Amino acid sequence: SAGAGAMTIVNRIRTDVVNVAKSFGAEYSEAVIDQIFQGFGEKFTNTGFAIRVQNKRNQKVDCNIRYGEAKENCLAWDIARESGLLSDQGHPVDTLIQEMFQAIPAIAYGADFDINYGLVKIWHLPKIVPVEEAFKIPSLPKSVNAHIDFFKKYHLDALCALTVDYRNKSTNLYFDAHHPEQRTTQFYKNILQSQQFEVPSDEVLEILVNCPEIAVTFNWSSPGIERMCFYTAFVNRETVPQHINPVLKKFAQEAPALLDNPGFLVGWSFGPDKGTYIKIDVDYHGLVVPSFFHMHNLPLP
Ligand SMILES: CC(C)=CCSP(=O)(O)OP(=O)(O)O
Repeated sequence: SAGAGAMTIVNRIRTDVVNVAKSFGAEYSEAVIDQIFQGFGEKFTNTGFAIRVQNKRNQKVDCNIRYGEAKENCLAWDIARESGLLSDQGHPVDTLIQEMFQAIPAIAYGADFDINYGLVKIWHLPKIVPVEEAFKIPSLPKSVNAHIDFFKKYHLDALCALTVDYRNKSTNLYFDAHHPEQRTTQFYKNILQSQQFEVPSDEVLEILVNCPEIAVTFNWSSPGIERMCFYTAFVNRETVPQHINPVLKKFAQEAPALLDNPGFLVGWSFGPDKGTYIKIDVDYHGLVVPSFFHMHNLPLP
């Protein structure tokens, strides 16, 4: 029963994470997994936890695990620091999450882990605030401020989260996609073509019009948007658009959850052409999807 029968919730989680990774051919490191769970296993059992797979072009599927909780302080940072998961790089990322929590009150935070790497991100979730609140933050890439006109033009006025990617050396600003123009396929064409990104099929455009959340990625090495992502939730296995892509089908049908019918969150990423790929998270305990609708002032579907 090393991995079966009666077991703690945390051990069930670990076993499920490894099974997913093996099934999708994701790489992982046993030492990294152990290191993550020593620090964070208890959080994973009691809060909004998700397992993600994503399929970047010309590489293996990546398997991530992640959680969030409604605490005002960035509890992940002290945990990751003591676990040895978060070393200073001599870089703006090093102080960025601390600056985010200083500059804007959080109502929640989270952390994200690639099981082949360690801690990849920490999230800051304020209440929805004007995007200009982010310009207070010292270490934000200069590109962010430079996109003020872009944000206004595409109704990216309502900031709903921030993140720091320690691995990629980037930061995402997340927006509440409230504006009725964001219910039209033309919006998505236009925002993508504004950055010279790949425009997806009409089929996919028709899915994007339900997107409540738009992420925009910025970095310190270039003046432009690195990639953007449109997030859409589905309240059960069957409603995921399994026909769009085999990873969506397989994950929807096979992803483990401790709850008997989980929902999913799908991110549709686009970049130059790479940055164009799909991310899918299983709502392992069933907390994440309701919370996603609630945070965007949407009734649950
Ligand atoms: C759970 C929600 C609504 C957003 C999470 S941010 P993310 O993991 O998709 O960020 P990246 O893929 O690292 O850009």
